Amino acid sequence: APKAKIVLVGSGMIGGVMATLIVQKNLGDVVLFDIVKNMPHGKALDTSHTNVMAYSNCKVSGSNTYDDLAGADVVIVTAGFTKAPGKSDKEWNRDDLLPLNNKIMIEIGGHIKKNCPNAFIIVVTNPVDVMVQLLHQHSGVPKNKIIGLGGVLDTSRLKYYISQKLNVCPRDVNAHIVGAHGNKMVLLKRYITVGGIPLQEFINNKLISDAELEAIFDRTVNTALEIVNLHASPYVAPAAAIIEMAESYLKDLKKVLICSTLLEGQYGHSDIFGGTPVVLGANGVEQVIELQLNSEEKAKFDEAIAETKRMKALA
Amino acid sequence: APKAKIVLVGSGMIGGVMATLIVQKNLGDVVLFDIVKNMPHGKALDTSHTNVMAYSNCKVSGSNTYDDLAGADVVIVTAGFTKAPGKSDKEWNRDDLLPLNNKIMIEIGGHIKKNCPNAFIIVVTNPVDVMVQLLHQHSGVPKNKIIGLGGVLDTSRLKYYISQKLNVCPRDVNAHIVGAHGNKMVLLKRYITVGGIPLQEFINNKLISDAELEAIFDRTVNTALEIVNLHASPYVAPAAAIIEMAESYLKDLKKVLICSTLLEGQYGHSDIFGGTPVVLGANGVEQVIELQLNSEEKAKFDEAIAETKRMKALA
Amino acid sequence: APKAKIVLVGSGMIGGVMATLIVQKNLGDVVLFDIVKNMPHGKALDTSHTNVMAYSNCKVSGSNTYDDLAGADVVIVTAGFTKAPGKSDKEWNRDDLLPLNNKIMIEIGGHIKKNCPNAFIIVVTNPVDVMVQLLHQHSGVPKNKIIGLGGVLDTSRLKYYISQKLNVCPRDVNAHIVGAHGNKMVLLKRYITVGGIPLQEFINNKLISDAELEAIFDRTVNTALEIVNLHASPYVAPAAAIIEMAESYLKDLKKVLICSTLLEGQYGHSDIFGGTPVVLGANGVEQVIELQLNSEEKAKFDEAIAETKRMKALA
Amino acid sequence: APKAKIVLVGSGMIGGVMATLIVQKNLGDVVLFDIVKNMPHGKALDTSHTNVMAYSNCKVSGSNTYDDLAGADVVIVTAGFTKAPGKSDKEWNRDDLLPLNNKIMIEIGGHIKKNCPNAFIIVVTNPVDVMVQLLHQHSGVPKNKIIGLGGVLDTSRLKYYISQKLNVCPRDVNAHIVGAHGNKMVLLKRYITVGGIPLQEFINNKLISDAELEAIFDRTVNTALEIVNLHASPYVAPAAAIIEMAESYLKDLKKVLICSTLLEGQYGHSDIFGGTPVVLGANGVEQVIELQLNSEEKAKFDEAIAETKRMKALA
Ligand SMILES: NC(=O)c1ccc[n+]([C@@H]2O[C@H](COP(=O)([O-])OP(=O)(O)OC[C@H]3O[C@@H](n4cnc5c(N)ncnc54)[C@H](O)[C@@H]3O)[C@@H](O)[C@H]2O)c1
Ligand SMILES: NC(=O)c1ccc[n+]([C@@H]2O[C@H](COP(=O)([O-])OP(=O)(O)OC[C@H]3O[C@@H](n4cnc5c(N)ncnc54)[C@H](O)[C@@H]3O)[C@@H](O)[C@H]2O)c1
Ligand SMILES: NC(=O)c1ccc[n+]([C@@H]2O[C@H](COP(=O)([O-])OP(=O)(O)OC[C@H]3O[C@@H](n4cnc5c(N)ncnc54)[C@H](O)[C@@H]3O)[C@@H](O)[C@H]2O)c1
Ligand SMILES: NC(=O)c1ccc[n+]([C@@H]2O[C@H](COP(=O)([O-])OP(=O)(O)OC[C@H]3O[C@@H](n4cnc5c(N)ncnc54)[C@H](O)[C@@H]3O)[C@@H](O)[C@H]2O)c1
Ligand SMILES: O=C(O)c1nonc1O
Ligand SMILES: O=C(O)c1nonc1O
Ligand SMILES: O=C(O)c1nonc1O
Ligand SMILES: O=C(O)c1nonc1O
Repeated sequence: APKAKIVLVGSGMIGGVMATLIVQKNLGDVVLFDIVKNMPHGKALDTSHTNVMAYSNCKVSGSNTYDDLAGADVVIVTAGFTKAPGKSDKEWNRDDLLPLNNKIMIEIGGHIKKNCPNAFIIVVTNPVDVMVQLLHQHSGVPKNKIIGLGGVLDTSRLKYYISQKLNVCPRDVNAHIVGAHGNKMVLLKRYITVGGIPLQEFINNKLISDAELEAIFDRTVNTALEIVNLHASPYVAPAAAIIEMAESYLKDLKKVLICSTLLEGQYGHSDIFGGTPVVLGANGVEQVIELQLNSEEKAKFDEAIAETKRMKALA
Repeated sequence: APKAKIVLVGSGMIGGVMATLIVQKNLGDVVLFDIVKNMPHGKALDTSHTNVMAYSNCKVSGSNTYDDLAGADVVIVTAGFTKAPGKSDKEWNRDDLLPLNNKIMIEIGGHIKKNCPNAFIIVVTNPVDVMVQLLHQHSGVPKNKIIGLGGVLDTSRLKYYISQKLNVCPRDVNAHIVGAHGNKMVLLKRYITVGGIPLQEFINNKLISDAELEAIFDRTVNTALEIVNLHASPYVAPAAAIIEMAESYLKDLKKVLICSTLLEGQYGHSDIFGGTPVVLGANGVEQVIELQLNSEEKAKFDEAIAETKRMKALA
Repeated sequence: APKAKIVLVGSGMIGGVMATLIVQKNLGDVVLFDIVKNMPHGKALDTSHTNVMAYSNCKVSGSNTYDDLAGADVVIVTAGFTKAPGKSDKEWNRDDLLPLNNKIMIEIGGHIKKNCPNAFIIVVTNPVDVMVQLLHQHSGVPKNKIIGLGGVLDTSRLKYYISQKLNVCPRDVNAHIVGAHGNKMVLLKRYITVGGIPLQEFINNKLISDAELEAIFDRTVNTALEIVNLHASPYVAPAAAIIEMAESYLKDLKKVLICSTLLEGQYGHSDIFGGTPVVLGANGVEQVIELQLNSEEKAKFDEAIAETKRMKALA
Repeated sequence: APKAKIVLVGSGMIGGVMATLIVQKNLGDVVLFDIVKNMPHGKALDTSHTNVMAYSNCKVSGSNTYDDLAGADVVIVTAGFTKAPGKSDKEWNRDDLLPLNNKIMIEIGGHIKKNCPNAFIIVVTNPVDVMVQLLHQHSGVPKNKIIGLGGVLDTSRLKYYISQKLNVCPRDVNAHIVGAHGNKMVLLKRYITVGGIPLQEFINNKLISDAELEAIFDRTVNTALEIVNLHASPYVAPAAAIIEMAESYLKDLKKVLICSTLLEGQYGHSDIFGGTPVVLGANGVEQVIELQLNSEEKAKFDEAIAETKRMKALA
């Protein structure tokens, strides 16, 4: 009333799962946009039939035309490369995507600025904390209207792994991973809870040990790499994380979700994007929540931001 | 496969909303049992038509026959009185329901023992922490197969009121209320989080004050009384809370939910039921979680348990 | 984005279930408006806590102030009486509500016209086919922006009863009941299908007989009366039916649903509202579907419309 | 209670979407089984994190070990090839998969017979009407416990395409495609309805023409081929169709769904599987519904069955 229009700029692995999930949730009409010919139209057609099974009413169309951005309510950018040519799976590193994806963000930004300057933008393309700011600069959208995917996805892993050990509902585990979405992501041990209870209580009771948690932290940081070596650059959980973010905006849920956002003094940082809990509602980023990090946590935060800053200089 | 059978022992205000919600969620076949003639059959018929609108397939039948408990997978007991004769709305107090409801629990217990000794039992009838133990004693069911409603409902209020001030998704507020479901319920300030973050951070930032929280605590404790004076003994939120509990069992969700359960040393208490976080899954109460309360919190816990113990002696 | 505002004009039995269902489905903010003091505020408070259990974010407020209609996206009118003074349950007849409810519709219409002339209106108050036109005349809203509840509720019953005999998913039974919501409702045997198959195939196969169907027709027509005599004027299924209608509008589902709507030549009738399949989407009544009734079916349709016309003359 | 175990025999494109959808719907624990090393473990890990975003509690594990079939409640077989070596996309034809997939079905059948003879089996591998019977013969399961995917998927397309022209909710279009899932699929014009109304009424009203319908029929038959040429062998809608079938079984929904099933005299055919509406509930295929086809429709049905019979002789 009228349905939201959601344009998926990039119709690859993540784009595909996102279109499926949007139809499942009847969230809005979908455009699968890509530079590749024919492919988005085929995925769109396939996906469109699921309206019947899903009891939904969302158009799904493929596109190779940038002007289809006009009318967009939400734009999700996954366009770009997943690996650098010449690198082995073992050497996969998000940083190496920088020179491959930077020009793509600039190009998409110009099209967003012209066609849908009032759209809410979610950036996924890596290295995401660099790409999101690049897209902000070139699209001209307000700071409350653009975020990057990171924390929802990283914490989904941490939360899940802990829930498996403790035999509780995965959603009942809460956790914060901040700073940047990459190898220096900051896993905040102090901010983990289980059913709202400090994880330390479960550690005291020998239900999960400090050593076990350390292994889970390492597993979390290395999850993307693990999946890349077993199969491919992850796409199912990324897609679900993105749609959770988009849905909070579309339905004014006001969920607290960790995303990459413009910092203006939080954690002592300005002029850069970094991962922190934000509240997402109808007005976009409605609140930026600054964790009251201790000195040691801040030092880790600084190390994460330093990586983003280093690559921004290279971009 | 085969559908669960859920018997609602008591088909009054809460029974009615529970049957509606069960059909909405397609959770299982429903029996609305009551001592009142005709009424449960009418509510059952009305509710049964919603299968069409809900895309569900749950039978809803009315009953005046205790043997319909046979085959029950889940039994929810709301049977009893909501107010004591002669009391004004202003003087409403759960304790006064004790002499009115005790015999009803004993009678229902015998029927459960005979007909569905393997059913999972949820007790709602007040005073609930007393009634749940009474029903445990008379039904003979295992300690992991019977709980009382309290904490999910009490915290729903605390969580909601805080979410309204902070402008966040209500589910993103987590909170613990323990001990007993009554005027001595223990509201644990230290165990409140918002998006997994300690509420104290929001207090430090002047987003919500200590005084505001105190008023919200008082409002929470007095919510039932407030609604009784405006309208009636609450039933919509109680129903939703109960169904959240029942659903966790039925679908093996392993949610952490605060319920009245048999204590065997937790908090220094045994031989009595009290409200504490538990994990509910296919095996019933799969874990009893003992909060590592400080000395002052424990003193409040003791005061709550003392009320249950006092009335148990009167029952 | 921004959330829809749904004003429930009338906060009685149907109003209450509607508020519960709106929160379950996170459809929009809710105002429970009534002339009765205190009651709507109590129901609103009770219902509001279910946001936690439902993972929703809908405000629920009570009101005694007509100006709260301002900003309404959807207005659902249930205000009025359910029985006439002096009538026994056995003599319950919707027609007798005419003199009791007519003035209420006129009053509400004026408030709608002043405060929310662009709102989509659903009329429930009986006799509904008369009341809906009355409200149309006094609210001044466009013909595509006001409908009356009838067919979704009447067919829910017919569909359900058949599904019980045939042991199929209730939603897989489709059926049409047209003309008016009252004792002359037209049950169109020819337009019944099961899994899209003509019911006649199942009759040919002796899975359900003509006599059985006749009994189901009588049961359907008399369902309200049956429930009134067992318990109360039905409210759970009415509520669900209404919310299915409101949801189709809000989410632009374009569902085909039988509702009371302004006829402009369909079935040979103009200047009156009658029950017929319509398509409900973001533009309100997007299509009025005229069944190609045979001569005998039309005669039944005419008899139904004649009752509406008779009472319109009495109103 | 306890959760269902769903084993996906084949973890390729359809397997992946099915695992995603199972977690979204919290339907049961999932095993992604494949002969390919590492791949299923990576997809399983990726998918498992979505439990957090989905509020679900389903294990997702990868496997290369046939014995993981033990304990299966539902087995979905997609194992096999999607195209024949040497064929161009333009020449794609399901029949050419026969010699590639027959041995795979025999092998899987033996493992099912040994490990989970009581599981409900859904066969997807093409040519499906041949493969499903092959799997029936080798698994030894009862006729009511094995079906093949076809009609739900084929009609999803027909229903959707019509809904796009008529501007109605796609689920409100009902349609039957029977016989076999291949180029001779039988599209039954007479059994199409829109909101339960015969499509002929909409044709009479010039809302959709006979010529338009003919083009939609051709488009439906050729949809797989169209998508193969634009992108790949379809997987999103197939997955959704399969999960709709599996869910009806798991939750005892009793939905009427067109699937390939053992014929024992229906349509004049025995000793072969063919597509027809069936009712799926807790007892598996609870009813086989025989459409009362006219002579001309039957001739088309016979042509479809003849293709299955021809390839069965070649298998
Ligand atoms: N932020 C995160 O947490 C996170 C998580 C996973 C993935 N990633 C990143 O997301 C990106 C997408 O991953 P994927 O798995 O979907 O990759 P993919 O290769 O399957 O899809 C990317 C698509 O982008 C398309 N593309 C290239 N240029 C384009 C342009 N100008 N406009 C539109 N489309 C264009 C490609 O043709 C391709 O189809 C990668 O950069 C990956 O590193 C980020
Ligand atoms: N634990 C909690 O958090 C909580 C919350 C709200 C309500 N309550 C309590 O729940 C109970 C029910 O509340 P309600 O609003 O549904 O009240 P209600 O009066 O609407 O319904 C109670 C029903 O119990 C029936 N009944 C009496 N004896 C019975 C028997 N032997 N077997 C079956 N039914 C019998 C009555 O006829 C009545 O229909 C009350 O005791 C109330 O105090 C507890
Ligand atoms: N169309 C249908 O299929 C259908 C189905 C069921 C009910 N009904 C009708 O719906 C109406 C409501 O039924 P219910 O069960 O909710 O009855 P109810 O008596 O529980 O509630 C009606 C409410 O309207 C209120 N009211 C009276 N005047 C008002 C005004 N000016 N503004 C706001 N509120 C006002 C009353 O105080 C009461 O709370 C009845 O007329 C009934 O016959 C119609
Ligand atoms: N019935 C239908 O309506 C319908 C619809 C679409 C697809 N299909 C068929 O479904 C099948 C699967 O399609 P897809 O898109 O998922 O193909 P896919 O190639 O992506 O996946 C098939 C998987 O089967 C695996 N496999 C091979 N032998 C195996 C074995 N012995 N055990 C377990 N796994 C084995 C392969 O390694 C591969 O991962 C194809 O035959 C296709 O024609 C049928
Ligand atoms: O973390 C991930 O899943 C990821 N996968 O590819 N790029 C990423 O950032
Ligand atoms: O807390 C409540 O809602 C309540 N209402 O009636 N009894 C109770 O315990
Ligand atoms: O049909 C009904 O349910 C009904 N109940 O009260 N009035 C009505 O129209
Ligand atoms: O119909 C289909 O989608 C299909 N795709 O690949 N094989 C099939 O049968």
